Amino acid sequence: NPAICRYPLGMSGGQIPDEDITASSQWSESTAAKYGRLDSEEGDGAWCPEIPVEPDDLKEFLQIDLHTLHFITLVGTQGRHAGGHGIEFAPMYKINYSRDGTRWISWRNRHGKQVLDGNSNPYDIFLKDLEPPIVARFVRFIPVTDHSMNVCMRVELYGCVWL
Amino acid sequence: GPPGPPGPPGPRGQPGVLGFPGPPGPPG
Amino acid sequence: GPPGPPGPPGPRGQPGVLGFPGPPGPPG
Amino acid sequence: GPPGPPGPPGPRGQPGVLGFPGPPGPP
Repeated sequence: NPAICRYPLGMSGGQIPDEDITASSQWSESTAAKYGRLDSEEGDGAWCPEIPVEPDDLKEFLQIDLHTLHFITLVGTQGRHAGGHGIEFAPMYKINYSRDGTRWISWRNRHGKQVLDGNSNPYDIFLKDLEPPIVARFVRFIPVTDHSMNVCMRVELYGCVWL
Repeated sequence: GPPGPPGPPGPRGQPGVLGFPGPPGPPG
Repeated sequence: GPPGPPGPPGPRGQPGVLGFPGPPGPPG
Repeated sequence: GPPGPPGPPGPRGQPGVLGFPGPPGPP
């Protein structure tokens, strides 16, 4: 199934409109949620929280509304390249998702681990398979750090429409 | 009739890009 | 009369926002 | 005649100021 259900869902291509991308906070209008699209250089290069992310206080998030239920098999993330001088990225992150938009589900891999290893630099696209895959309308990327740091993220969701 | 005067100045340019990230902090 | 020529370029945009704080200092 | 059309948009603003130094290294 994951062989056919592996298509980018709209972050890089624009299929997912700006209005459907929101966040917990933003450093500036130029780093608002809508700029958190994989490989984009628009605005100041990515979505970036207003304050540093602390290791014991995971309160930031980048939220995508797909409107209809989708099967999400992989996710991709990047930091903020910004023409070559950006240094911000999320080293790790968690994925929360929802069907109704009211109750949130914490994604856990087959071993019960919620934290996914992320980027190690601001420019490379890093992909992660989701096993088990998720069915959701809303997907949230929650940056996770091991020390206080100013993160930024550009992302993409891969999968297909449900039913 | 005489040509009209030159048009008015154009719109203001777009905001500049973000400043570079600051330098590394001091030693612990 | 005929329209005047195009106006001149507008003013430069506002400066970009301040950059992010630098990375943590190294062990000391 | 009427005034000519408005001029083209102005050049983009200058780069923002460099960020502040990072926090101190670990204690």
